Amino acid sequence: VMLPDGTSAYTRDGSFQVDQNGQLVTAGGFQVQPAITIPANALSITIGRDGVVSVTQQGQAAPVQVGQLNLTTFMNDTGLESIGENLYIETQSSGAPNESTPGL
Amino acid sequence: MISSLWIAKTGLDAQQTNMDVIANNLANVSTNGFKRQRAVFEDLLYQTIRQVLQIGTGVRPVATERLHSQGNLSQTNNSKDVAIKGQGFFQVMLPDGTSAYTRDGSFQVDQNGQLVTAGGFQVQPAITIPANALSITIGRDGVVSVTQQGQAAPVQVGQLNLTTFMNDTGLESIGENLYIETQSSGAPNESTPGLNGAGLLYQGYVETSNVNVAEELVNMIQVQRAYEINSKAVSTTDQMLQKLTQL
Amino acid sequence: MISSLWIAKTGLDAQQTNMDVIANNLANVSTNGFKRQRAVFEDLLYQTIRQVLQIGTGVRPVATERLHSQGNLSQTNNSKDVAIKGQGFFQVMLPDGTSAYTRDGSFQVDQNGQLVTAGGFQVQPAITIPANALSITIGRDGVVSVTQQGQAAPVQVGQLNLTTFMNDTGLESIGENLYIETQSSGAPNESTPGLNGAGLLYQGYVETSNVNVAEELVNMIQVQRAYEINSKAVSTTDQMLQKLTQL
Amino acid sequence: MISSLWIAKTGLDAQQTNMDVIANNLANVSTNGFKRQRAVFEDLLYQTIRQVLQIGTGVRPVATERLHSQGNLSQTNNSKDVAIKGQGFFQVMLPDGTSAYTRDGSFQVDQNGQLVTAGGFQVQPAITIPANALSITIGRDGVVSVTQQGQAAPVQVGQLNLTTFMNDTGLESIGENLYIETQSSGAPNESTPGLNGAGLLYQGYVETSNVNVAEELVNMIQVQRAYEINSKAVSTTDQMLQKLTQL
Repeated sequence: VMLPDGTSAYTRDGSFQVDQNGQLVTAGGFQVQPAITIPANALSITIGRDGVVSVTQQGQAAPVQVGQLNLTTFMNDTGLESIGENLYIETQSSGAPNESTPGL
Repeated sequence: MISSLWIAKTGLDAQQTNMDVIANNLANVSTNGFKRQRAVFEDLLYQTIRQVLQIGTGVRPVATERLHSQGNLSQTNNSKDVAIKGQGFFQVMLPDGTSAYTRDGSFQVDQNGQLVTAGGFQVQPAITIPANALSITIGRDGVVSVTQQGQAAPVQVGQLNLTTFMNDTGLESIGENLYIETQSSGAPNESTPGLNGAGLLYQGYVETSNVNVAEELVNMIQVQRAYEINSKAVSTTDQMLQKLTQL
Repeated sequence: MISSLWIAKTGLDAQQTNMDVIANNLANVSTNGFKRQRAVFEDLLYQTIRQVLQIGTGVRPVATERLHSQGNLSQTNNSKDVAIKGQGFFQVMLPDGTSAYTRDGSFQVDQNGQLVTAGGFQVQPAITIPANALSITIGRDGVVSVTQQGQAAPVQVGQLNLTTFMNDTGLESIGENLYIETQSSGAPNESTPGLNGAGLLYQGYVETSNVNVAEELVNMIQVQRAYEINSKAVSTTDQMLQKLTQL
Repeated sequence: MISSLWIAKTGLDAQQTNMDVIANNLANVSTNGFKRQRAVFEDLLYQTIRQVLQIGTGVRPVATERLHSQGNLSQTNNSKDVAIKGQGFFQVMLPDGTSAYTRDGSFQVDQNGQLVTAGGFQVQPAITIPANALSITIGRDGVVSVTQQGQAAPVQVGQLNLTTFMNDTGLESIGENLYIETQSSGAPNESTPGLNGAGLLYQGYVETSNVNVAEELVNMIQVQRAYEINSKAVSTTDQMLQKLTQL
């Protein structure tokens, strides 16, 4: 997820929101990486298991993939440090990041 | 919790309304020209979370739906009794000036010699009833061809047409087997009796209710049983409630 | 600790959701053409530490899974009642212009003489209903071969086909026993009734719910019992908690 | 601390007031022309600290809200019993000179031959009751067209109109199913019965309460259960209190 200063962030979170301007954020306004615009006519939110934000909009009877998300892996998560409200960023001992496809 | 609460609530009121519907649908035998109603249980919107992970809501009765069928009829043999073979509805004036519609076989005279029905409800169109009119030989299509004293002729003292509509479910019983034109009732058309869906005049007879009882007695029994099964569901819900408020 | 906490939590919500599922699955009797749902308890990923030293997680209900079976049916004997022997779904227009699908036996006329259902929901394809159409002799495959007044012929005033799909689990009840095509619903095909999985028109009748109650009453009893056993597990957990916070 | 104290307090008094509301709403069966009340739980102002970091307050019942629906009615067959089909309220004089409103089917005569109700509460407008008035043939719109001894005519010995208002929730029961005009009651209008929302006179009958019991019995059970759950919340609060005053 993107910190509002432009830097990235890492977590294990289950609470995400929308801003005023219809983007996908989390934790009360912390944007995701990659960013996803949230419409208003998107009635159901059918999320795929690997980032497929396949929502169904009003008048659109289809799981419209309005976003794709990958999962970042590292090499030594002991180097990752909690940087405020269960967030993490890449440090020296954290390992190398790799936003691979979820499930592998 | 609240889920089982509202689910038991809507099953309770659905079965209660079904019980009241069949209860009012069994007591209306010998109601003249009557068409009986019945509720239809139907769901509500379901709530899908993921492509299929749904929630599901609704057992609701939508409305009581009429059954426009000619019921039983009796051979009464009176000139003030007229049934209608088939369809076609009567047209009578309410005393406030408005019209009315029915399937009636009981019409009277007032003090002032007009043709009324149901104890003073005038017909449409109005007919004046004399006293020397000995026999009442009614034509099949409204020809009130009575024979007066000293007048050996079927003197047509009135002509009547039958009003037809487009959706009689929209017609509503407005008090003592009367009907008036509503929005969903259809467009009125007082066509000649015998055509455009209108029947003919059967002088001597009445129409009555289309109430089948033993089928709806089975419906009464099964709605009582489902009411008790909803009560069993409430009992299990409250047993979990009391065992968990023990916890 | 947190282990027993979340385990008691997921057993609690699994049994609660099961109770709500069977509770909503008992109140939906006399819902027309209805196919009932049921949840399936399933685990999650286990967590092996060494080749076999595992952890084990999950008791989760996945989703409520429909049972597409023809339930009970009643002999109603009305021309506005049509059941379907076997399979094949209706196709009716929602008033916003979209389509709808059902297994319905209750259709009406509007004010303006079109064929609608459920209190003003037009059919697909649309059919205009006259007033002089005396008898309604419906063919088995959509042939609305009514006979009008002065027209001694089964005048086909409408033709109807039946829509078939590929996975009716994807179809979702969208309000008062209606369905629309979804992603997992399959591809629609309004084939001729009587072929390609489509049934025929049984004029006079309705379909209803496939709700078996006494089996699901045993399911209600055992889900109440397992809810109480999960409550016993919570009681033992909190007894250890209070005896250890005494320690 | 004080947070859980007041929260448990307002949940306690909300559930207590709900219990008293449904308790008084179950004992009022056979109250004539009665419209039943119910409370509505509603929050208070929330307290946001930062754009969203709120506090949140309120579970309050606002007020008991009436349900102006025609309940059950009984066929009593007495000339001193008059029901009203539909709406429209009576107008009777309180003995201090003020007016009153009701839906009553029980009226009497005093010692001095006036028309009163409920054991001496005069009507509006007042009607003198003779002794030679043998039959009481009441018109549907206030026409007290009785027939006196030696007078073979429906002598109209009184005319009555029906008072309508604008918001009957503002009307308050002022003692033994009476009502008077309040601020929120609306503007009175004693229009002719049968028009402007007024019904007609059904001589022989009474109106009664719109009390549905089994639904409100489920409401009694669930309010008792939520009262016990609020008691469980108080128990956990005081357990933390005693374990921390141990600390």
